[PDB]
Amino acid sequence: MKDFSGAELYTLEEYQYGKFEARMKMAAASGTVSSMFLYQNGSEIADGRPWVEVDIEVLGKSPGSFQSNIITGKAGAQKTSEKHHAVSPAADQAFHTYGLEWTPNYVRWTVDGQEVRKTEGGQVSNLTGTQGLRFNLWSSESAAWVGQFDESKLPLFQFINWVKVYKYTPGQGEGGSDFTLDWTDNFDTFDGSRWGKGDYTFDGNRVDLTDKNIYSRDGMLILALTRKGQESFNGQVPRDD
Ligand SMILES: [Ca+2]
Ligand SMILES: [Ca+2]
Ligand SMILES: [Ca+2]
Ligand SMILES: [Ca+2]
Ligand SMILES: [Ca+2]
Ligand SMILES: [Ca+2]
Repeated sequence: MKDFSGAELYTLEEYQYGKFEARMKMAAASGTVSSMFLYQNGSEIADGRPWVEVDIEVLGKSPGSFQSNIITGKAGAQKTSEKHHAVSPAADQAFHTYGLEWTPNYVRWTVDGQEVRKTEGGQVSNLTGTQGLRFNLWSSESAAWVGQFDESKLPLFQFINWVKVYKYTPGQGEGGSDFTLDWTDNFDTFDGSRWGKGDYTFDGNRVDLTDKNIYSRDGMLILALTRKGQESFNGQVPRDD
């Protein structure tokens, strides 16, 4: 029913702890949100269950940084911890490898292997259960957060070159480390046994996440943000040199 079309790529499976890395070139225009996040599906339901989510969100008005967040508490009463981190070159101008490391003890955010944030204890202790890995591209109705939405900048595209997912195996990883690679995806194709395409929306989101805006071209998974009725991708995928 909404007038804009966004997209979401999500793992069908959820995991308890792990290390997640994605090689991406984000999308950005005033009013947009381009993300990588861990999400306990169902957190949005206000039936008393806990909210469990860890985010990496590039806010459209500020492509030179991304906002990190941990959402706990419960629907209607979220507990948050927004912080901002510089990305250079800008997130929408080059590929970067974004990483999330989630253990019982801490959550670490990395960009090209460098730590930009590590939260220990506190909210992390409430990230119980499982979370799936997701990526989406949409626009928020909160102008103070993402900027007034500039429709003239559409269409926008977020490119994912590859993903790595590691199992949390404390003390049992390569050389006595804490993680063991589980699977990787180079996105030469859309693997439907591993991923799903989002078809939903939520209050505060001006767009409908639709499977129409997920494309697979030349080694990459593309998420698109377009006006409704103009869902398409015909250009070239950027190079990751
Ligand atoms: Ca409508
Ligand atoms: Ca607790
Ligand atoms: Ca506008
Ligand atoms: Ca495996
Ligand atoms: Ca779907
Ligand atoms: Ca690729």
